[PDB]
Amino acid sequence: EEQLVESGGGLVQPGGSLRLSCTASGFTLSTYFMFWVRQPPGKGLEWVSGINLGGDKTWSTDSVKGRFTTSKENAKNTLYLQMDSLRPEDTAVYYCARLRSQRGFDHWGQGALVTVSSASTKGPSVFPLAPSSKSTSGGTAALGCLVKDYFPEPVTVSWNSGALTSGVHTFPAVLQSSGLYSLSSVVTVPSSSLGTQTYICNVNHKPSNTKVDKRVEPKS
Amino acid sequence: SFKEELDKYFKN
Amino acid sequence: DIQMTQSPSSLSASVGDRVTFTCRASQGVNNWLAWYQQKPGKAPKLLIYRASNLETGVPSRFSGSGSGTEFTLTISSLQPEDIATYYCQQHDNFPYTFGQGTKVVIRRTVAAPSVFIFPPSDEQLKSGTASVVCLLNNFYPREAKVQWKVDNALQSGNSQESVTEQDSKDSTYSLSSTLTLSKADYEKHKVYACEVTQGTTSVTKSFNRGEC
Repeated sequence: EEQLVESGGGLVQPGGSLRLSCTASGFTLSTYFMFWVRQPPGKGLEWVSGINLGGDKTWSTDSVKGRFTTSKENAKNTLYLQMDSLRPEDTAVYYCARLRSQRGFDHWGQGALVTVSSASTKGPSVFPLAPSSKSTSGGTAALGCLVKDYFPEPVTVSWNSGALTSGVHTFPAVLQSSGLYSLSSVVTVPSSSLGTQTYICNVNHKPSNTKVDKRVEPKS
Repeated sequence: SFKEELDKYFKN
Repeated sequence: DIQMTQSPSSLSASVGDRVTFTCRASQGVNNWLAWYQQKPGKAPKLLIYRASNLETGVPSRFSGSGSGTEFTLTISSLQPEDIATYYCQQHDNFPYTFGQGTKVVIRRTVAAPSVFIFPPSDEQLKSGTASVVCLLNNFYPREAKVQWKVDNALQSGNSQESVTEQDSKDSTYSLSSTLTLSKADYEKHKVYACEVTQGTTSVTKSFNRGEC
């Protein structure tokens, strides 16, 4: 039941502002102290801020003191983080964390990615990867989708609207020399199924508000 | 005041 | 302030082996210490509270002990779902300082990579570029040599490799080697192959441009 949901992630120019919201759907959010913690890419955890029961007292580390403010609304059960004058060091995945009295940090959010850059949003380009001639050369065959030249992250990929989940490998994104991320998502399927079932890769890029459903069917 | 309240919260 | 130092910084053990992580404190913290587990990308999960006790949901193979300076987290039977980073965090006095973290990697039987090769799509060919993909699936260890041979010619500088995390069920890896190549340069050659060398094995998957 106890679940924390986060919203507000996106792309912000340096020096801009952004408001993050964390809603508690399981408990009162009143009797618990709350915290904001970010994780930069390839870097460990870093506690950022904390708010008490009534929101009368707040804490924030010296690195982000003055720029970040933390508030709460117990009527709406939502913890708010106002970020001002962003810097490239603030590009990180932000989490809202609960704190039981005697336990520690129990429940976290799913994470909202915040990217601070002067670049512009770029939608993904989805291409099929469906050999059929060299691929009948084996029992299991590979069907894939290549997601090229998108920015920023994240981009999620599913198969058959989530109906296919066994054997999927969605590779991590590589930054590439052009500054645009790219990845590939490949699944293994029986070759005899290449003519009966139709596989579609569903690529979602929320920063660009783009959703591409590519039917990856065999070649000629 | 934050640390005092937080420690009291953690004890009880 | 208190400083938490973990040991070891990383570990490699096989399935079923018992593992032990030590967390040393710069001063006395009584029993106010917790152990958290965090998978790559996902949020940390509370494992041990009050240095000895088990949270609801976590499996029974996790333990805990420690007096005032040396705390210990033990996993009795290591499982493929336990690939993560485990960190100790104090709670006696704010700020709650955490340890540097301990990475866990499973050591498993060597598996031959299932290797496929993917020609560029005509839709991408319209754009003026062409990506030829080599996929390595379900192999151990991660170390492998992927060479791109175009008309029996070693290609350098046009290759970019992506590596998945260790699987949570069979602890195998997957590689994706992409060869980006200009359409004009792509039309001057016919046979494209990728060669994967793990040990004494050297598998090569090829295709002729224009088949079917």
